[PDB]
Amino acid sequence: AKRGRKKRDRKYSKANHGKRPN
Amino acid sequence: PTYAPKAGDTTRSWYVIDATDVVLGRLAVAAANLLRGKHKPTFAPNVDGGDFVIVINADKVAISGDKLQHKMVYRHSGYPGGLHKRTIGELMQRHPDRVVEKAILGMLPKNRLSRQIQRKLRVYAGPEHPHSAQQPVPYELKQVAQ
Amino acid sequence: STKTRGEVSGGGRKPYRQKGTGRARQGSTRAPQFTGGGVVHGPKPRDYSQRTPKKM
Amino acid sequence: ARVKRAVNAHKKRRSILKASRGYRGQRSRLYRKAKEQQLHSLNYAYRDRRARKGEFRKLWIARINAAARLNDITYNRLIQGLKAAGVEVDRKNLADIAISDPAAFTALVDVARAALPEDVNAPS
Amino acid sequence: GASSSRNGRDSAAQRLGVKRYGGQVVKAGEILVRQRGTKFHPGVNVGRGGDDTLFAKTAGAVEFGIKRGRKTVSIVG
Amino acid sequence: TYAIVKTGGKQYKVAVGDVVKVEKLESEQGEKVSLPVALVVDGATVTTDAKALAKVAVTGEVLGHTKGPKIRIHKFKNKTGYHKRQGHRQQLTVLKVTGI
Amino acid sequence: TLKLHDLRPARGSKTARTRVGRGDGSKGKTAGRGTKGTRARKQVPVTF
Amino acid sequence: SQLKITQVRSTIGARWKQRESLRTLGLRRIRHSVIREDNAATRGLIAVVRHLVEVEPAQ
RNA sequence: CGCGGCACAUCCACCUUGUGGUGGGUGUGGGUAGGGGAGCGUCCCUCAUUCAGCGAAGCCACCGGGUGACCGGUGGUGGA
RNA sequence: AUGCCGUGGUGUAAAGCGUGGCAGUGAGACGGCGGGGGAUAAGCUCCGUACGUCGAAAGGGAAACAGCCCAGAUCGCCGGC
RNA sequence: GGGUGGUGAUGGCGUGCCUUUUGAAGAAUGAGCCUGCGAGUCAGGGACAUGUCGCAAGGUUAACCCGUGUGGGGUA
Ligand SMILES: [Mg+2]
Ligand SMILES: [Mg+2]
Ligand SMILES: [Mg+2]
Ligand SMILES: [Mg+2]
Ligand SMILES: [Mg+2]
Ligand SMILES: [Mg+2]
Ligand SMILES: [Mg+2]
Ligand SMILES: [Mg+2]
Ligand SMILES: [Mg+2]
Ligand SMILES: [Mg+2]
Ligand SMILES: [Mg+2]
Ligand SMILES: [Mg+2]
Ligand SMILES: [Mg+2]
Ligand SMILES: [Mg+2]
Ligand SMILES: [Mg+2]
Ligand SMILES: [Mg+2]
Ligand SMILES: [Mg+2]
Ligand SMILES: [Mg+2]
Ligand SMILES: [Mg+2]
Ligand SMILES: [Mg+2]
Ligand SMILES: [Mg+2]
Ligand SMILES: [Mg+2]
Ligand SMILES: [Mg+2]
Ligand SMILES: [Mg+2]
Ligand SMILES: [Mg+2]
Ligand SMILES: [Mg+2]
Ligand SMILES: [Mg+2]
Ligand SMILES: [Mg+2]
Ligand SMILES: [Mg+2]
Ligand SMILES: [Mg+2]
Ligand SMILES: [Mg+2]
Ligand SMILES: [Mg+2]
Ligand SMILES: [Mg+2]
Ligand SMILES: [Mg+2]
Ligand SMILES: [Mg+2]
Ligand SMILES: [Mg+2]
Ligand SMILES: [Mg+2]
Ligand SMILES: [Mg+2]
Repeated sequence: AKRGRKKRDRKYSKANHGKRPN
Repeated sequence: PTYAPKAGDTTRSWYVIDATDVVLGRLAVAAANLLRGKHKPTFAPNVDGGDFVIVINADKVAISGDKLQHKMVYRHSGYPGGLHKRTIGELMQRHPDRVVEKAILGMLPKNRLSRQIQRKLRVYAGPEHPHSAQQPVPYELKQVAQ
Repeated sequence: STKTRGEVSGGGRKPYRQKGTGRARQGSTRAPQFTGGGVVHGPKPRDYSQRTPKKM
Repeated sequence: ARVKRAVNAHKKRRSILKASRGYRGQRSRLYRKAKEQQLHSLNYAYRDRRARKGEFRKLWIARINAAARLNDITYNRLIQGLKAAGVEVDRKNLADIAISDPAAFTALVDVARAALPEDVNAPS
Repeated sequence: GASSSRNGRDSAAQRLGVKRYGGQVVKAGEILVRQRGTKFHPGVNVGRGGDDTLFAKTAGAVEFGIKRGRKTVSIVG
Repeated sequence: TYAIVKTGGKQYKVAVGDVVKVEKLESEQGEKVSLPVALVVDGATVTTDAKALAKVAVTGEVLGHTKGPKIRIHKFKNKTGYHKRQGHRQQLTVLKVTGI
Repeated sequence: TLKLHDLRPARGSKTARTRVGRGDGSKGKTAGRGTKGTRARKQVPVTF
Repeated sequence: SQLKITQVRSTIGARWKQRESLRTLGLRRIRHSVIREDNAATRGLIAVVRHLVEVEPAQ
């Protein structure tokens, strides 16, 4: 589940503004 | 046509950096910049500008005790389970110059030119360096006020 | 005049079985992609006379 | 009217292979492989003609900043200083005179320092 | 699995509701509110309809109002 | 002595007798152009002031209209069948500067 | 005088024929059919 | 009195009403500026596209 | 944004004021399926014209040219 | 609250509408917001949304990274913001 | 010193082509290479719509006949 959680958490970057595909 | 340095336009000097109380990261940035030649207006990323840098008193670089205990240097031999762990603290006892040089090398660009760049770096644990045949000018770390 | 794939000599059998040979399926040795095969949309005998009106 | 294709067909092949001279492997020998690499080459050239405008200005700023901190000013504040002083010399020539005429560059630093506000850090 | 499709059917949506709003100019015969029952009541110059459709007897402007609790649609000529 | 002369939305450092390639001017071969300066350096003096260098102009002589290198564009997108072929030759002017 | 080579069709009388399936710069590979279904290879009868 | 509206953010990703309101002010691209009278219609337009423009009471 | 080149649409003013040209504005010019428009190259025929054993075609090299398909020049090879 | 219908002003070239010729499409994806199904699981599934992007969108940012953020590439520039 | 032409130390950027897909550099398909060949064509007084030309309240012939022809007749 680590890969999923890390991919999901990388929306929380300033450049992404809390939003990211999938 | 923007100036591009020729072969032979590069004049190289020699600096000595005293590492006696310098934070290791500050020292490494200064050494990398000075040894690349970012400080000279003739700089070109495809050219070996930059001067020779001798770091002395590498044994007493400023590394906080928490880093000396916890910051680990990792080396994989390529064999299974061949990850070897050392600690900054014990590389300070065995090869402190290796600690300083590893910091510099990490700051350097990861490319072929940096392989020649790092050839102009000497790091010494003690207060003495053998390169007195030149006249290596001391270089202190300064910050330009803004 | 040219000769379409149906008017070209031979070409009746399927040259080999559809599956298993490792080759492209072909259907006929006289298919247009074959050398010596039929011509696709080739010239056929035509009459080019037009019906221009008399007073024209 | 049956038309042989070769006379017309070979024209674009000659052009593609001539443009592909110097390529290594099949990319300079084979028209099909040279054509793919020509699409990449012209895409790359188009990309890099507008990328070099940032590349050269990156290099100009690097050199300008190096010269500025030989004259004890950051590029940060030297650009303010020239703006405020009204100096509209672009970084092409700023870097090029930082190399060719360092004394003139020092003069420009002096005027930039003068034009800088006394407290560069307080609100305006 | 359970064949719990015991409830998967529905009727067509009948497109009910107000068709001409207040202050809107309409011609005679033009339906103003198609609805079930008398959700709105026929006012002056408005006919009701066999299925409670509230058409316009005369041309003019639609207006909505209240007539003793009952809400009504009328046309002012 | 040299000056930083502005022309064609760009600017170049030139010294008297320099041949410079610039954007196309509406001036035939042989006639003069006067061009504004962004900076003049006369050795140790710069003077770097907008009012001061509004009144100095770099004088140039049009040696001819030349034509830049042939740029060959073939815009290509991957799996679409898109192809756009263009060429382009920028029109330039050569000036011998005799002014400052 | 008016010769055989002074003779010329009226403007707009002779329009060019669209040659389909002749490269990407024109009506290219699928020749305007765009499709993968019936229309890609056949005609649909008007009565269907 | 007389407002001065400059478009500072793209219409890329903007809703219908924002794009059409920018069109109605006559704004075309980034750092386009238009001058329009300060009436209720203009301030409604500016309110719709407030985040895409900056305005000043410029004569 | 600046400077220069191109294109499309549309508008305004001169020229046989619509076959339309010229100048200047204004806007526009990412693009798959797809629509519309305009062209390049090959071959054959006709008409006119012009090259060709003092060397055509084809091919090769080099130098040039056009917004693209592509084109031209020169030389070599060659032989209609 | 929005949204919707009408209406009067204002603004806005490439709005709209009718009628013909020629289409393609009718496998969508993710993200935001509102919901169903699911276990208020799924990079799940099914709807809504003059919502967006991708599709069919290059460039910049997000290490890399269709669908997120910025921004829509006519060409050229060794100019600037 | 300058410019051609060849090469290219070194720095940056940079995920083949096609098909087909929501999405492929894809570890989905096809292609070893080159040369040659290989896919919206033709017929019909067909049908619809258009561009253009002739004649115009008319227009036009079909078979056929006569002509070395592409021309002239030919009203069904
Ligand atoms: Mg047979
Ligand atoms: Mg068969
Ligand atoms: Mg045969
Ligand atoms: Mg006859
Ligand atoms: Mg090479
Ligand atoms: Mg830029
Ligand atoms: Mg119901
Ligand atoms: Mg009844
Ligand atoms: Mg695609
Ligand atoms: Mg293809
Ligand atoms: Mg289809
Ligand atoms: Mg399909
Ligand atoms: Mg297909
Ligand atoms: Mg386009
Ligand atoms: Mg654009
Ligand atoms: Mg298309
Ligand atoms: Mg002879
Ligand atoms: Mg000879
Ligand atoms: Mg021939
Ligand atoms: Mg040639
Ligand atoms: Mg020749
Ligand atoms: Mg020859
Ligand atoms: Mg279906
Ligand atoms: Mg479906
Ligand atoms: Mg859906
Ligand atoms: Mg939801
Ligand atoms: Mg899904
Ligand atoms: Mg959604
Ligand atoms: Mg993108
Ligand atoms: Mg990007
Ligand atoms: Mg990146
Ligand atoms: Mg800036
Ligand atoms: Mg698709
Ligand atoms: Mg799939
Ligand atoms: Mg593959
Ligand atoms: Mg592979
Ligand atoms: Mg498959
Ligand atoms: Mg294979």
